Amino acid sequence: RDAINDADSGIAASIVKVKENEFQLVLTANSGTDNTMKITVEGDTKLNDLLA
Amino acid sequence: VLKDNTAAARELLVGDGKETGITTKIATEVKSYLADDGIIDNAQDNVNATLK
Repeated sequence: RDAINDADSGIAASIVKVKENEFQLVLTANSGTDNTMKITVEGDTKLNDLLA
Repeated sequence: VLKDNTAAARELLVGDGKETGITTKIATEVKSYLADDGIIDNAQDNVNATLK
């Protein structure tokens, strides 16, 4: 979340506390269909298969 | 800049706020001069002693 927010590029990450003892990453860009995102990872297939 | 890339300004000005950051450096730098038996302290003591 920190490494996303620091960039201050328009995409931001916030952590939501699901019930208790659980959390979920939440990402959002600015409004607009032109702001729709495509995302992937490099190096870590374990994480790519989770977040791509 | 404040509207767009705030986090970058935060990191540059204060960083972690312990040793990184311009203001953090200034803290120690000015405290060095202000410390007891500092540069100003020595100058004032020397003037006082001379007056004797």
